[PDB]
Amino acid sequence: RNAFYRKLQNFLYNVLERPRGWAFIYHAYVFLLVASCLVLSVFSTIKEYEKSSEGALYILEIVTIVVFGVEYFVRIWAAGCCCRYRGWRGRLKFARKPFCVIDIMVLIASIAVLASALRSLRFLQILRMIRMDRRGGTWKLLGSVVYAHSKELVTAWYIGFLCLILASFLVYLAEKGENDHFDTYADALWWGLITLTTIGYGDKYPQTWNGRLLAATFTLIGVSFFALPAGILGSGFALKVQEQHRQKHFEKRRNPAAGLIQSAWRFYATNLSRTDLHSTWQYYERTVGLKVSIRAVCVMRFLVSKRKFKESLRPYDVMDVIEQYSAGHLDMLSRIKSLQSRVDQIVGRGPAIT
Amino acid sequence: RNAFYRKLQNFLYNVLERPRGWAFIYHAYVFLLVASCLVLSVFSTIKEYEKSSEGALYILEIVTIVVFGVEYFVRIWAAGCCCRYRGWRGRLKFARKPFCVIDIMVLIASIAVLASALRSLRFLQILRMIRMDRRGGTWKLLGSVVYAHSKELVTAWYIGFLCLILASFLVYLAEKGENDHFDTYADALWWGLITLTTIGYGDKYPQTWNGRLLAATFTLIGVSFFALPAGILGSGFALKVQEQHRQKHFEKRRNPAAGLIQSAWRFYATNLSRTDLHSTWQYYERTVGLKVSIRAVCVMRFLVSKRKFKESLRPYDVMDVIEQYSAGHLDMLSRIKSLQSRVDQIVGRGPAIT
Amino acid sequence: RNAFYRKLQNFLYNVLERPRGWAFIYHAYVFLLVASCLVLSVFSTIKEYEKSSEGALYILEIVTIVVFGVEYFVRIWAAGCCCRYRGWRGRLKFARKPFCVIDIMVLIASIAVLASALRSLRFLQILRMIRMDRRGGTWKLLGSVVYAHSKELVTAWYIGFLCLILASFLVYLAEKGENDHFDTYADALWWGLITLTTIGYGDKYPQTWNGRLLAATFTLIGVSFFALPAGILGSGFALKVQEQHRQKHFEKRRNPAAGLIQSAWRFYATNLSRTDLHSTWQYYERTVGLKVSIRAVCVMRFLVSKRKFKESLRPYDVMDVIEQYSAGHLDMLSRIKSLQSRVDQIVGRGPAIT
Amino acid sequence: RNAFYRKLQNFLYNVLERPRGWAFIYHAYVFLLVASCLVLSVFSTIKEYEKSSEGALYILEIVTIVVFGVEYFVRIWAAGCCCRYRGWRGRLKFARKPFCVIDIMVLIASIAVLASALRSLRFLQILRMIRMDRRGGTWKLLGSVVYAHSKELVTAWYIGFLCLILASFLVYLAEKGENDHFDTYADALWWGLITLTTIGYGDKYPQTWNGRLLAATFTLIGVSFFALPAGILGSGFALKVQEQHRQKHFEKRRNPAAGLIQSAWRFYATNLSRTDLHSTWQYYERTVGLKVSIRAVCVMRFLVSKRKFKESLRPYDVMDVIEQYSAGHLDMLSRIKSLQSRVDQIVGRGPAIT
Amino acid sequence: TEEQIAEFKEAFSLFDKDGDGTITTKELGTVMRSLGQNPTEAELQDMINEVDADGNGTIDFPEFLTMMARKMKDTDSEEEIREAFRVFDKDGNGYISAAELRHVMTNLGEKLTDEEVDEMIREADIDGDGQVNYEEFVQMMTA
Amino acid sequence: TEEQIAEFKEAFSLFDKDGDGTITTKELGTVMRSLGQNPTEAELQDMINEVDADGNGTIDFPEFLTMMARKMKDTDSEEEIREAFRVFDKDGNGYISAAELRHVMTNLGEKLTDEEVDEMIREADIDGDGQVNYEEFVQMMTA
Amino acid sequence: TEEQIAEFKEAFSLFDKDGDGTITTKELGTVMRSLGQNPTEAELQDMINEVDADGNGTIDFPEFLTMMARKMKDTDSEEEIREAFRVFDKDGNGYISAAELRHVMTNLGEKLTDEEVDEMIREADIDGDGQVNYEEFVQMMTA
Amino acid sequence: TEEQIAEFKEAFSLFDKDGDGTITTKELGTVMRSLGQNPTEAELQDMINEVDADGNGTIDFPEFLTMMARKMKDTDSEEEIREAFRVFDKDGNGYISAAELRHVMTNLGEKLTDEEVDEMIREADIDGDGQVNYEEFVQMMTA
Ligand SMILES: C=C(C)[C@@H]1CCC(C)=C[C@H]1c1c(O)cc(CCCCC)cc1O
Ligand SMILES: C=C(C)[C@@H]1CCC(C)=C[C@H]1c1c(O)cc(CCCCC)cc1O
Repeated sequence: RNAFYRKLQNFLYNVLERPRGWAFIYHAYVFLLVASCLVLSVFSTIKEYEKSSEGALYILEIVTIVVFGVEYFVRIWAAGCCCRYRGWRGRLKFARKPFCVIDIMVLIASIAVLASALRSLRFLQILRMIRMDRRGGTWKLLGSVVYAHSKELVTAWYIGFLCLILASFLVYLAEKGENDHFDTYADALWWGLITLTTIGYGDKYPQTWNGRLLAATFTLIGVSFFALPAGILGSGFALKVQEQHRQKHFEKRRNPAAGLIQSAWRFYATNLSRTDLHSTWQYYERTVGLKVSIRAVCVMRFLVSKRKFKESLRPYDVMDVIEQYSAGHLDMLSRIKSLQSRVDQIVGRGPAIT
Repeated sequence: RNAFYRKLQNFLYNVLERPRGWAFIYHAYVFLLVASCLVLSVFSTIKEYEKSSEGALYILEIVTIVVFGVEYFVRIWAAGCCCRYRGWRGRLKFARKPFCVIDIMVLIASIAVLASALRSLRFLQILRMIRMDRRGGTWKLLGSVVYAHSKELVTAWYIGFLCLILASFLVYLAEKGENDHFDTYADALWWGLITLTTIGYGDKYPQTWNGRLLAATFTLIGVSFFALPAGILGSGFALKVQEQHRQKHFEKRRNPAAGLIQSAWRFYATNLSRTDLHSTWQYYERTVGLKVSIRAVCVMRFLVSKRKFKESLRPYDVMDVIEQYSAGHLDMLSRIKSLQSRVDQIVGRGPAIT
Repeated sequence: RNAFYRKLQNFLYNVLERPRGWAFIYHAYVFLLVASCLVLSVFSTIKEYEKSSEGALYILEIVTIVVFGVEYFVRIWAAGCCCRYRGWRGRLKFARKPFCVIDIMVLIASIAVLASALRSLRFLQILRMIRMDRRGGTWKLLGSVVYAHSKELVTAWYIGFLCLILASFLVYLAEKGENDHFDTYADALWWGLITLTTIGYGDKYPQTWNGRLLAATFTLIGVSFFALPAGILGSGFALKVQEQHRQKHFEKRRNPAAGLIQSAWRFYATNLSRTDLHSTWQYYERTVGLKVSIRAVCVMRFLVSKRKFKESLRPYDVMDVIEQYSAGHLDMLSRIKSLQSRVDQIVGRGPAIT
Repeated sequence: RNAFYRKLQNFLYNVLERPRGWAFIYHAYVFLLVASCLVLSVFSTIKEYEKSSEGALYILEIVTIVVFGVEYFVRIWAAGCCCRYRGWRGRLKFARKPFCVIDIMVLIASIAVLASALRSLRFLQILRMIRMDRRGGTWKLLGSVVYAHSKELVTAWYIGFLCLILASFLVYLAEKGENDHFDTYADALWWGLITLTTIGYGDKYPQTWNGRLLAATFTLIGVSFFALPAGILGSGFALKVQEQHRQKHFEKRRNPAAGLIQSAWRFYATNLSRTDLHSTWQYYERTVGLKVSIRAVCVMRFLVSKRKFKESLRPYDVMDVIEQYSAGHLDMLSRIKSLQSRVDQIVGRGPAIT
Repeated sequence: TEEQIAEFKEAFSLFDKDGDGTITTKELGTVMRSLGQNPTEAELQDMINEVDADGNGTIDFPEFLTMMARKMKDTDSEEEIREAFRVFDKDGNGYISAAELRHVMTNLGEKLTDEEVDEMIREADIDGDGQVNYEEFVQMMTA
Repeated sequence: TEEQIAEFKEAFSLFDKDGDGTITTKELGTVMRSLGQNPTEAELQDMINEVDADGNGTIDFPEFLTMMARKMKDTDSEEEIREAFRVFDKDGNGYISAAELRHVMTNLGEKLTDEEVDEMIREADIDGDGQVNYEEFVQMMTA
Repeated sequence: TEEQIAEFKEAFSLFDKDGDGTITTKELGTVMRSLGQNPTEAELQDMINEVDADGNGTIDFPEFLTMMARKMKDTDSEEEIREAFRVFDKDGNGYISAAELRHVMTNLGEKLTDEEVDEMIREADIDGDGQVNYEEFVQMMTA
Repeated sequence: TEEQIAEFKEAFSLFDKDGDGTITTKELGTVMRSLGQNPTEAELQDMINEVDADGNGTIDFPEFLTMMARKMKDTDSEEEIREAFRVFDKDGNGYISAAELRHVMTNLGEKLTDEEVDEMIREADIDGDGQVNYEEFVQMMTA
């Protein structure tokens, strides 16, 4: 009985923690609920729809607070089934970590509001929305990509900022009085920013032909450098995800390698010809004609693990194949060295025989 | 006589189904006709040009419905020449598939309208426009690219959405009363979206210097992350099309390999020295000095297929060459193993001789 | 004397045709002159500055027509020094080609205007501006890139067009009467286009919250797919230029290979030990102790050409090194085959000796 | 005592020159100070906040001029500790370089203003802002990337400029009188530029349906080609930074290679069996059972340098592994050549023995 | 030889409860359960196809005879074990401390217990170094 | 030997209807049509240039003599057939069930009929396994 | 032999001031300081782990005995020195003028003085060319 | 031998007009002009550094002696010519019609005239095929 209970508790821990299959769907549905709550709050901000928006938002807030409370309680309960944390002491010690503290502050704030509150509700929604991540993967990825391309991003920022300043100042000089838009240099800076970024509100735009000419000649280059970082970060994201996939592939190679080595040792020790080695025999008897059956099972395990590992040795990359074949080529070097030594001993025997 | 009829029916099936050459041109011309119909409908929506637009659109609709009807009839007729579907039963069973149902519903709706109709006509035009694909290749490609980059797209969406929410809320706070544009948080969200995406309508824009400063500092980052997905998807499309090209190349390698193996077996069995093997001789006699002529033809076939296959073994990629040469290197390993065994037997004979 | 004349005429042909060094600077300066002419014409279009703009534009047009006439005359004159075309007949036959016809029509139109003319002048300026290319390299590159990525560009166009149509129609329905901007579906289509492309003029923008919501949810995806092609074409341009560089590198490898083979044959035939071969000796005597000096010169030529070719065998790519080393590895296969045959004959002699 | 003084002066030189660790933080903090000065100047330009903005800007300018003066003085002082420049003469000769001249002109201008000045202050701020680089790395990178992609950028510019001109002229013709926006061709050019770049101010936009149609059909292509260069430059930046990383990796390989060769020679000369070679022994005695201790130290140095170099021989690239393994494969060629010669001498001895 | 065939007869009778001369996936599952471990039906199918030459969903006796009779040398299991050990040897030095191996086999896949690891290390530390190179190891199983 | 030359004379007379000592593309086409198959003029040109040493648009007798006389070993046709079989062996195990081969040759290119595949498999299943490795196969044609 | 063991005893006493039979990082540091050079504690740890087989933070005597006793041939130090010289040979010609080598060792890492470079070049310029190929060099240390 | 040294003395006197024992770039240029061809000063420097062992801007006599005396086999000029011919053989078949070679040498670099190409082809068409493989060619110069 208790075995099923512990199995289900561990499954719950897995679901709330790193999900694989339909737990993604549960996370997506709670995401849908939170998103519906945000849009309902936005509508409640509007005056005309405030009535029905608030009417629905009250019940949606009730449902969402209930869901978040039960989720946090289940998370803390399942914290006491993992190896690191067990029972009550383990769960309480796990709660000492910061992320659980963020979640519990969010929950208590929700209870307090539900038991100038609009700003607090907005902040709590923002906090929980940043919370749904639960792992920080996105921020880690973004930081790694920025750090990897730090030089490209920094040079792009430098060139773009210099172009913004210069073009803005030149346009300001060219439209100091002939245009009401550019009365002050701050206005010119705002214009230059909203042009180079290609937002182009249209509230400010040069009207003197000198200003228009300067704006054109500078906005070409400015928009190019302002668009640079988008492509740079896209390429960085792609490369980083490829690297993560490569690392996961190498771990998936690591595990079956150990499986194969274990099975190979077991099969080697399972030969009936030799009896000095009994460790595998004792292990299989403890787990339990009979001995030949055990050897059959173990040789089958060796065969299947060999198949699994050989499949696991797929290229996935040029570098991988080059590495493996280069190990083979070093083996070739060793073998040809042995052949050289052997032919040397042959030529030594030559005169000895002759 | 009937041979020409069946050949032409199969050619029609090929043309309406996967096209290679000028069938692309026929598809492009029907695409031009449908596009002309859409633009004529758009103009008929306009009031000033409604007269001539409708006058031309009536005849264009007649022509387009006629063309679509004849195309569907030809498709159903040619469905009865392929291996899976023949005659009447095969064509009817093929029509049971969903895409033919979509086409027939489109046709019957066109007939009904041609025999508040504006909205129905618009919907029918949209349906047929999504129909011209006939294979779903574009949607398959887009879905595959999105799935492959699911992590990058998801993190970009997360960061961009968070930046949108935060910048919009800060601007709303900074312009709650000093600007009529940002009376409600929904207005602020609309502004933030139309800025970060760089659409920049200009209907809403911060006017307080605090709001302008916040908008600048947040819009830099926001526009960067909002532009990310375009580059990500471009790279994904490129990589996916490259992978499809690689797969097609491997199939084009597969076919001539079988051709070469067949020709090699035929030539080997075609030697006049041995007479136990007659299968190739019987086959060639059934198809039909004479025997040497047959051997000449078969050895020529072997030579030409060898040329074709060797050409078909072009690199197309580093991975391909590494794979082939690595097979060669494993062959090298086997050969050096044999040489090691041979030199071992030589050194064994040494003392035996000496 | 005439040697210098022909050398200078050939140099002029090279300068007007494919340039290498400072001929680029001459082309850039004539480009600057034409650009100054275009901007002067633009200013002459303006009313306020028409006086001085026209005053300068008249003399600039005189200078530009003179320069273009002299350039065309020099081109036709130098057409009669190349191998294909010589003298008068060669130059006239070269003029039969279309590009020279375009240039001469431009020149005669310029003379006629200079001897409603504003539109003709604008068209002539456009024609000459497209003319400065003189080789069609840019258009060839663009066409090749588009064809290579035809599938990606076509799917991007399909998805973007469908998104435009759908979003525009939904917004039109959501703002049929509540907004003056979207009275007709054509207005909605214009709006959707100027949003999805992120131009965002601001003349038309949804004002009903349903319309704003639809516009947001569709404009995210629409702007993503509308930005796709820019990145796709950028990647295509990069790859195509890399391929062109690779081809040029292979040609630069081709030439010194022939140089080395020629020098090697000459040196081999230059050995004083053998006298049957005199071709190289006769050639060097015709060009002209003495014979050993000739051999010294020829062996030096072999050494220097070997250095040049070995330098020319630089990697430039992984594929290149894999190809060369794979030729080496096939040589390894042949050598190990020979060694296998030799060890087989050794083991055959074994019993024969024993 | 003086040793610590010279060590600290050299450390100061390193900090002001190429920084590695927290010197980056000092540079970033001075960057923060200069940025605060720029924003304070911008605010002082505004009229409403001129009072407090100027009040803070005066003290900020005092602090910044003090910081820049002390930094320049420290730089000139530390110029006299490097190998090239020492003492007073070395520092003065170093000051003869242009960048120090730019810095000193900036400092003296700051003193003169601090001892129509607004424009001079703005120009001085711009000059110092471009100065913070101190190495020109960003401009070198940008120039190299532009030169590498000169063909792609030039063709993109050509196509985009032609599209701009053509679309602008067609729209001008289509809206000569029906729209006040496009009275002159210069107005049309401004519109076309602010559309194709996707700035879209909204001051000018076609209103005639012919003009709208032309604008759409041309703006698709125009915005694509106008966005091209951003992605092109992003890819170029990425590739250039990768190349720089590769070069730095190769230098980091160069240094430990020399370390290993030195240690290997020392260890080889350190063998106690041979006494003819004393150079290493004399060197170690000069630096100073005892001799065996010296050999122990030197063999340890060889082992540790071997570990360091072998680690330094990491792939970092496919090309690197191909190069190293290809050196190994040429070694294989030499070894198999030797084996061929040996088996040839064996087959020669065969008949001689037999 | 004949005694080997008789032992194979006895073994096949032990698995082949039905006595049909074929080892069904159910028979393999029940015999394995008697052994103790709990595999998956898909992994049982993997079992079959690895040992199933005739592709009948079972195991004809010749397949079983060949599989028992085959020796590790005949298995051509050198490059694969080589690559596995190379994977586990991060340094690429060709050697690995026996402590790391003990840790790995007791933590990965079919986790190996203390006695088995002691035995393998004893058979591996021929030089008594602990940094067992895997070349001697692979040639040890092959030999 | 001389009898081989006489047989080649008879064969050349059989193709060379014109008797000009050269096998024209038309002569090759008509003799092939007599054989039964229907190739394409471009493929006939491929025929020629593959066998046409002198590049005359026809076949001088020495080319025909060398082409008939050449043996598969002389053809240097080992790596190519090796690569083809490796391509068809998805697993890379070096082996392939004869059923898959039968399926392939009866479905790809110059489709092979039942008798031919039975013969090749008989000559290939020297060990009687069905999972014909292609190394024994290639050395079989070469030998 | 025994005299070698006695010399190792004397050396170990020289480093092992504590006389505990283990070479602590502090003992290694002080003996090195007596030698003259100034390494870093992290580099001293690198020392240990390179020579520390037992991983005790020190050096048991067998490790020291093996390290002194090991010869360059046993060290398997051919490919590494080969690659280093190949790195320094930009041309890839296989040769390098002794002047460049003299320049490099006097400027990189543990900078080498004049007498040492003269000695190595003398032992390297067996052919008296100055363009010392590194193959003869590597086989010289190995031999 | 001694007669070879005497011939080298005569040759060096022929180039070394100054009689200083060193072949200056000017002396090399004038002797080449007497030969007829017109090279470039940078290419003359390339000449020197290729043959200039001592790096004196000239040629000491030992360099000239070694350069004349060296044989193609000693030059280690097999892989380079191999790669050149492989480059010119587009098909990768290992063979090339002599007509293509004649075309190439008469059109690339130091263009080769009719007599030279006739001679090389005669020495190459040992089998009288015209499709000269380059393996026999390279072993011909080496031999
Ligand atoms: C984390 C992102 C998204 C990057 C990297 C960090 C930095 C400081 C800003 C982002 C960024 C811009 O958002 C805009 C530019 C263009 C220059 C604008 C002039 C101020 C460069 C630029 O790197
Ligand atoms: C140094 C940058 C950023 C590049 C390279 C140098 C050149 C002349 C301009 C930049 C650039 C544009 O800023 C805009 C375009 C699009 C065409 C616009 C039509 C005039 C191309 C284009 O290369």
